[PDB]
Amino acid sequence: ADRADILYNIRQTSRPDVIPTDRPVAVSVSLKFINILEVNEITNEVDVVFWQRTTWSDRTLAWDSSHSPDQVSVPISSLWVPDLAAYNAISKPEVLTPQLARVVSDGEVLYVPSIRQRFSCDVSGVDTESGATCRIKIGSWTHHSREISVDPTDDSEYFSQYSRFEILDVTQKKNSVTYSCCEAYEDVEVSLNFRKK
Amino acid sequence: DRADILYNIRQTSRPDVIPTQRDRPVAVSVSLKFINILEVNEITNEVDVVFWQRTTWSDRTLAWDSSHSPDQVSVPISSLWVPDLAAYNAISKPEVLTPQLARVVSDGEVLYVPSIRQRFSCDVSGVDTESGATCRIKIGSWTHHSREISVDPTTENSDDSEYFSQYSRFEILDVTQKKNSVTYSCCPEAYEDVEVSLNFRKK
Amino acid sequence: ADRADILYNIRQTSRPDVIPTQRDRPVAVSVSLKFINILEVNEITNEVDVVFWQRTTWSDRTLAWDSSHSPDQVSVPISSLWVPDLAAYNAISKPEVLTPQLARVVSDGEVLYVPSIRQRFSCDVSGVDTESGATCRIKIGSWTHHSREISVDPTSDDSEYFSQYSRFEILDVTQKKNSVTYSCCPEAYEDVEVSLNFRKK
Amino acid sequence: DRADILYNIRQTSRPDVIPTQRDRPVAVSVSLKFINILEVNEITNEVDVVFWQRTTWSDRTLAWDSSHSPDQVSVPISSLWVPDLAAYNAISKPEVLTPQLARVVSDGEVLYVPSIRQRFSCDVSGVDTESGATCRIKIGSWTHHSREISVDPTSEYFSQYSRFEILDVTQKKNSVTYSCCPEAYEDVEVSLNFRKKGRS
Amino acid sequence: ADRADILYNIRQTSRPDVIPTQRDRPVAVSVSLKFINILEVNEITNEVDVVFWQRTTWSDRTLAWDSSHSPDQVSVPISSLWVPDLAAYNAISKPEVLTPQLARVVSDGEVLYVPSIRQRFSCDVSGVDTESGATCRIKIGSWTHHSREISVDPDDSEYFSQYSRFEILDVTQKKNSVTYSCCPEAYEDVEVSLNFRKK
Ligand SMILES: C[C@@H](c1ccc(C(F)(F)F)nc1)[S@@](C)(=O)=NC#N
Ligand SMILES: C[C@@H](c1ccc(C(F)(F)F)nc1)[S@@](C)(=O)=NC#N
Ligand SMILES: C[C@@H](c1ccc(C(F)(F)F)nc1)[S@@](C)(=O)=NC#N
Ligand SMILES: C[C@H](c1ccc(C(F)(F)F)nc1)[S@](C)(=O)=NC#N
Ligand SMILES: C[C@H](c1ccc(C(F)(F)F)nc1)[S@](C)(=O)=NC#N
Repeated sequence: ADRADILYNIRQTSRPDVIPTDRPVAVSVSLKFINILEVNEITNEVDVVFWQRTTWSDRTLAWDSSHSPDQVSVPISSLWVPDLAAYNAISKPEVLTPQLARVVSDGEVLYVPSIRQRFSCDVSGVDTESGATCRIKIGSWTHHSREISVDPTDDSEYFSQYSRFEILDVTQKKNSVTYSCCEAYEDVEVSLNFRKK
Repeated sequence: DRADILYNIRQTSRPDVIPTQRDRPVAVSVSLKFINILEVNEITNEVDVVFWQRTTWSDRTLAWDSSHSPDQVSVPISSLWVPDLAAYNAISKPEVLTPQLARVVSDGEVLYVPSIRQRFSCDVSGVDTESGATCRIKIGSWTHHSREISVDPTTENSDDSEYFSQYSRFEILDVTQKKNSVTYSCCPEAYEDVEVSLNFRKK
Repeated sequence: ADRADILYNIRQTSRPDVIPTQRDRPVAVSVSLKFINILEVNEITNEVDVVFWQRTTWSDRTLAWDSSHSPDQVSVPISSLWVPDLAAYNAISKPEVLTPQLARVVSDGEVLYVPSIRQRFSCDVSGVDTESGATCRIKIGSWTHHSREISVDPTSDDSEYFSQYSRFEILDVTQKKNSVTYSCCPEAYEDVEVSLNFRKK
Repeated sequence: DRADILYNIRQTSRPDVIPTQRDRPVAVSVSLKFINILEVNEITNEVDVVFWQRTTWSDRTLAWDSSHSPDQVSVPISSLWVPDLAAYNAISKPEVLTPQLARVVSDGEVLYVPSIRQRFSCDVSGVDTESGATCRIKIGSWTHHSREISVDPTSEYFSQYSRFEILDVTQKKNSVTYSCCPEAYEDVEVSLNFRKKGRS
Repeated sequence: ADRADILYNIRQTSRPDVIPTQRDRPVAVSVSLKFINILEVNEITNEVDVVFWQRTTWSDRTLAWDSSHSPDQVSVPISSLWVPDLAAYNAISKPEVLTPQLARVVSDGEVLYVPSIRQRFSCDVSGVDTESGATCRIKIGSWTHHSREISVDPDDSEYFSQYSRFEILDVTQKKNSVTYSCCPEAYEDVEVSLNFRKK
């Protein structure tokens, strides 16, 4: 089996519109901040660029790689992808990078889109020594905690040295929203502690 | 399993056909949850808002026996009929910020809650006073009259503190959602709408 | 026949890319702009940004069905229909369609399409801040069908439709037919000239 | 009838294949009619213009016997091969303002006239003087060299409401070898001589 | 065989979503930027808007055809071909492709793709109004193919607009190979250093 056969077999068994679950699909999400482009302390809005490292398992994709490549890049339109959204986004995610994921032969998927997006978050203290804490909430838009679970995994490693801002700290913790409109939806709450240089 | 449910939904779903049951109007429920007010122009009477547009209706063609299978799935809206709702006083296209998936329940109930950013022409006078501005947003079927689609509010009366970001430079005083009817001189029939009154002011 | 059968039959006989001429008469298209809002006016650059309902009607007899025991009207996505290739000659932006792209088809073949459009125009903005106002002329016609294939006809002060929250008020809208020969082509192209007389409140 | 002509065009039309006949280049004619000059920045040397790009070529794969049938139809350009023309000094994507339909004549001649709004990098110096600015716009095939596509050139529709007036438009042909490739690429250079109507 | 037959056969054998590696060798992708314009420079935000032709070449032997009796090159829409998933790591906008998305395929399988791209970057704009100028570094490589699947290898002002407010002093292109914390394998990039200043 070569890469074409692996992609062909992924298309036979992949159901892009069907969650590949008695138990939730465990989605891992971790943000690497690349840039903070604009901050508005009057409107409490920030424009950021981040790599959204997203992993999950889909065992329907698995193949025997004893005599064949054990990983391929696949367009995400061929795969089920978690319907993750930033709950406090005030613009559409601008995906800056090719929309390809890596599929490993055991069914593990890795997707790392570079996203530019505007958020509503607390920008107070951005001009002080201890900085602002901007919380970004990412979770399934339409799958509750029994269908999708979300778990978090240096902070400045890929952060642009040319930003007007610097990162003091990033903490990623698991949370839960119930709204009366819609059971409980799990999210990762990413606390970006940043200040002006 | 979920694949069978999605497959069967695609066999019977007709995305371009209103799913009327015995020639009754399709009863669409619409309720806006304001999340943010981004820009307000008192000179041009224009507001830019983000809201969750909670939308429900029934399509019994979708129904399935869930006695031994999941009773709900997430389905891309391109696989479903969706009501052709428009904001009659919008001055921009609805920007949908979220994945375009609806929940289908096994009895045929559909729930769709897109997060939308949209600009409106509405009354911004009083925004910098204690009693605030009242911006009315009119949402209804663009092309289905009252005998094909009926539109009802969920919650009539609310202050939306459940949903509205306290990081906005605006605060919400009151949201009232009431049913209305427009007849235009284009057409003899009436189009039903929900009129959402957003009472808000600058902090 | 139910609504699904009507849509199915419309897709069998509808030819979206073929002008539905009957016995090589032109397709009679009716066009009427109902101004909803005037959003930006620049007296220096002579540019206006407006929102209008472009009320468009025509007949396509290929669509007709027997409605004696069935609904006599349906909403159809415009991608399933032939639609006239109308363009605003003096537009300086693409038409931004704000509304769902569905038309109503009546069982005799009459089609009604009313998109809400936001669009920028190059037109005469002089006098906008005076009592008699500006007169901004918008020219709409078929882009590629001459007068033997498409005829365009108008169907007012527009107080029914125009937002009282605009900074502008409408004094008058007049819609008049024209027929122009262009240097590319020997045939005449029909247009409606819409004269929007408006001023600052 | 028109439906049969469109049906036959869809049988033989290859939108992704240049319709060269034997070894011969497809002869593309391009001529710009300027409609508006909207924004001019003399500091950045950038202009925003609206023009009707009159484009003609032959595709004999489309040709049909019109002795008993209409000799012309409007066809969506997605059903046709269209030359891959690009403005080399454009700094924005062409905004096509008009329905994307071409006229096909029964002998295979195609006429396509999109109304385009586009921003260019060009010489705006002199715009506020009597002699005006000369903005050169360079258009040619992006991926077909001179043996596959040849390009030849050929105020009437200019808006009276522009802040600018047109003094002169000249179109000349050029043929350039670029360091990517051993073959020559043809372009038309359109020289728009224009000036501000006001004082400064 | 005519051009229609060549396109038809390319569609039979082309797998647009499958990297055309031969026997576990990386696909050798060649990338070289020709700068056309520097449009907007913000010295406060360290952001620049540039236009460049991204000259991109690789081999895909699945596309090869016998050209003894037929043209040996055609223009093909890139949606019919595998194209390397190149990304500019320090871009802060999507690439705006200004040109028709057609590549040239030679009968031996060589592909040439030269999109004209307008894109905004986060890079060092300090010194732009001085004699030695700013150095804006643009980092391009495969987003999802590591060094064993894709390798990337590299006259500056030749196509640069004389009407820009900026002039180019120097362009250097160097190869790099980076391991990122997601993944055990190395990703290749070209780092393009654009040294420019205000006229
Ligand atoms: C090199 C980048 C990357 C690697 C792998 C993938 C994939 F597996 F998801 F396809 N996407 C992007 S990077 C720099 O964004 N890795 C990190 N962190
Ligand atoms: C009337 C316009 C027109 C005519 C013909 C065509 C076509 F043949 F390309 F379809 N398009 C536009 S106009 C005025 O733009 N033609 C000229 N000049
Ligand atoms: C002439 C241009 C060109 C040539 C060839 C190709 C192709 F083969 F990739 F399709 N694209 C564009 S140019 C001027 O942009 N090449 C260079 N430099
Ligand atoms: C409000 C959001 C949501 C939940 C459920 C649905 C459903 F209709 F698809 F079921 N759509 C949207 S959510 C996940 O609670 N967001 C937040 N914050
Ligand atoms: C004008 C609006 C409407 C009515 C009918 C049609 C159709 F026939 F083309 F389908 N489209 C739009 S409406 C609903 O009256 N506007 C509001 N306000």
